[PDB]
Amino acid sequence: SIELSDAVFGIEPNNSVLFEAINLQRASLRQGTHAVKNRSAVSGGGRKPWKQKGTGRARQGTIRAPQWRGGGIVFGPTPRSYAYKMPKKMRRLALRSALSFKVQENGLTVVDAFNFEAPKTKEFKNVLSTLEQPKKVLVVTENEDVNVELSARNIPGVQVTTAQGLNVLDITNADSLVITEAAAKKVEEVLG
Amino acid sequence: PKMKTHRGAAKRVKRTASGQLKRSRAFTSHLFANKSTKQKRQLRKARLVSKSDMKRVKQLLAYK
Amino acid sequence: KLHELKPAEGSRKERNRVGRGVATGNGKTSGRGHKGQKARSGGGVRPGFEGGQLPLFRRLPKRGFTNINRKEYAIVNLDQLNKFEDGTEVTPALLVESGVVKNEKSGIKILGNGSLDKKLTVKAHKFSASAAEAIDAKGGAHEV
Amino acid sequence: GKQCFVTGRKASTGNRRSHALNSTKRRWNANLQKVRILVDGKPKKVWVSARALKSGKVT
RNA sequence: AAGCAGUAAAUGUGGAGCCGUAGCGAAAGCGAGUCUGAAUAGGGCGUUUAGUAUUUGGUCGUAGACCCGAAACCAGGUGAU
RNA sequence: GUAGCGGCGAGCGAAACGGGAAGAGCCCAAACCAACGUUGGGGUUGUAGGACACUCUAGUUACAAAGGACGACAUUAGACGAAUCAUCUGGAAAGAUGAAUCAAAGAAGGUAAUAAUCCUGUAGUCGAAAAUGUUGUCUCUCUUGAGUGGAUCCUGAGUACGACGGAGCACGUGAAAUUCCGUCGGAAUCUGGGAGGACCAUCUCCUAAGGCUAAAUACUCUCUAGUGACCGAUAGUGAACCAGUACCGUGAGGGAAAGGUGAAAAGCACCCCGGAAGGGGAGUGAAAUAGAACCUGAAACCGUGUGCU
Repeated sequence: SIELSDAVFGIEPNNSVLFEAINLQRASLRQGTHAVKNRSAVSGGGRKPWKQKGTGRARQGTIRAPQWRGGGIVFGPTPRSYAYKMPKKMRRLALRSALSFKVQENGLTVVDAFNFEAPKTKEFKNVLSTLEQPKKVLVVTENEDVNVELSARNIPGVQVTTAQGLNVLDITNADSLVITEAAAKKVEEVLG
Repeated sequence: PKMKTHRGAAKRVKRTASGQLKRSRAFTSHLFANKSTKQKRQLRKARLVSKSDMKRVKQLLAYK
Repeated sequence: KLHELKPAEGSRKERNRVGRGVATGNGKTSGRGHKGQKARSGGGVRPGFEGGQLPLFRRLPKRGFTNINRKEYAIVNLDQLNKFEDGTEVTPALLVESGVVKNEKSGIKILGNGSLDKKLTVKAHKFSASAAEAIDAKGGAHEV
Repeated sequence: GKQCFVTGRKASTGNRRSHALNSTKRRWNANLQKVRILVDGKPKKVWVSARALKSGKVT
């Protein structure tokens, strides 16, 4: 019901490392897929509109220049990536800081197990009412459980994952944390 | 791509332990009958790149 | 807490933009000067260019050569041997897995920049004239 | 249709070098000669190289 | 690092590899010392010796490289209404 | 960006080890044994092979020789598919205010306004006359492997290589090995021949002058599903409109401008002025300063009236 470790759930959250961790996971989710045409990519515009001298017009060299209507982009978007790396030790510390931040708010509850024989969403919703949880809840499990994930994915604000598939975005987003008794010990040895 | 090293400059200097560069001397190829004995003897010693020339060729030797 | 994020103090700064008004100080000219080669788009002279005078590297002569059969060794002073047990046997195979030698280039050479503080038996390829003087003075015996 | 009948020797291309090392494209032709050789139906006039005609042959 | 397993998640594995802990000499080589020299006689460069990974900002290098503008050069084609 | 190359200037620029993806290897010429320049056997190489003398009960047409008969999954139309009723403001409810519901379905798009329960769909679960593709089975064809001696025999020639003139290897003829083309001269034969960066000796590792071979790699006209801290009508493909079309040139070629009434045409029956165009009433609609030169309607610019001057 209430057991502590003080080394994976009791440390003081390092907020300076938590910021970079959340910012790093938000940049890897975006695909660029944007581009524009330039002087050479636009269609046509090979000849010169008129000669250099012999009239009161401004000198030009092509009808697809930047200052022309409908021709040429100077510096636009290009297809690129936004992901970057971070030392391994800094990754584990940013994760232990999120788990401890929750226990500091009385937001961690350990349950016995799940005996869902078949997928029923209403039965899972009644379970969350007995524990008196907030509107957004993150459920953790030792290993994949199709019924536990099936009967819960449809409820709004409810997310279900595994012990080894946790990240700082889900822990920070969830208002409460619900983790199984046995699964809790597994997450302990992994974080060390 | 990575920057390329000035191969001509890598054949004339070496990097010391404190970040300096050791070089050779000039007026040492020929015409020794026009120079004094003291002048030629003291030219066999090495020197270091001056503080003004380092500001111009810093990146030229960034990999040495 | 995603609606209250706060970065560290002094870890982020905003980029400078030139050519966006006079109140910034980097407007029309943007910081290039007036009617020069360094003010044109495309760059200027190369790093080592001296404007026409002979470059320093051309003035200086070449020196030396390189050896194809250059052998290098990983030095280990008598100061890094204060962690093993008294009388233990130290071998290159151990030094590369204990944490003292990260990469054995062409063998381990033991130098004498310090005191041993223990009695050990060392096995290496080369010993400094002063490394063996102090290894055999604290007991034990070295070997190649 | 300019190549040896007994082999595949033909011409190639190269460079012409001067004292100053200037380059100019040129050709390297083969030593072709008209000869009448035995063919299964009857003899004919073909182009045969001088290298193949060495050491003896039938004509 | 590539790769492998993962939601195009960015986590877990992966220690070939790179930098640092020791310099000096063209080199053999020696080593908290080394080079020059008959000579630690003197002098030169070292023993000052904290580093390393990721990232915001400034500047430089290779790419058109802050934007617009030539007189020309070469290649393949179209034209004696 | 190391070795090295370079009017050693500007500049150019390796490989082998080590870590990975993938991963099988075979068929001929020759010696020889039988037939009158069809291929019939025999045989394929370095911890030396074969001919020649000698012990003697699986493979599959993607290389390795190739021609078919035989069961199951997918592709090209579809089908079924849970759960809502009132009140207030509206021209209209999905909004607000109350009470009920389904979820392995709260992805989306429509519907007179902002819908999990109104509509088409989604989760999930089913379906194929006939025609393609991928395969699995037996069928079908084709199929003798270890060979201890070892004197005599066999391998691929105007080739290997050298000189001269060129090119190519990171390497500009340089001390330039290794690889190619043209012209001439021209080797050896298992006690042989080639390489290890000129060249010689020793040692070590290989066996040229015949051929074939899947997988790990590159690319996208055009398909079927999807995705975006990408564009939103001077933007995005030149082209959201029937655009390579108006137009220009003898020709090869060059090349635009042009989206929006309303929820629903419900697109103003009828009267009046006028030759018409246009307009004033009436009527439609929530709104006609929403009447097709039709959402919103900025500035330049052009008019009328007026307080002070």
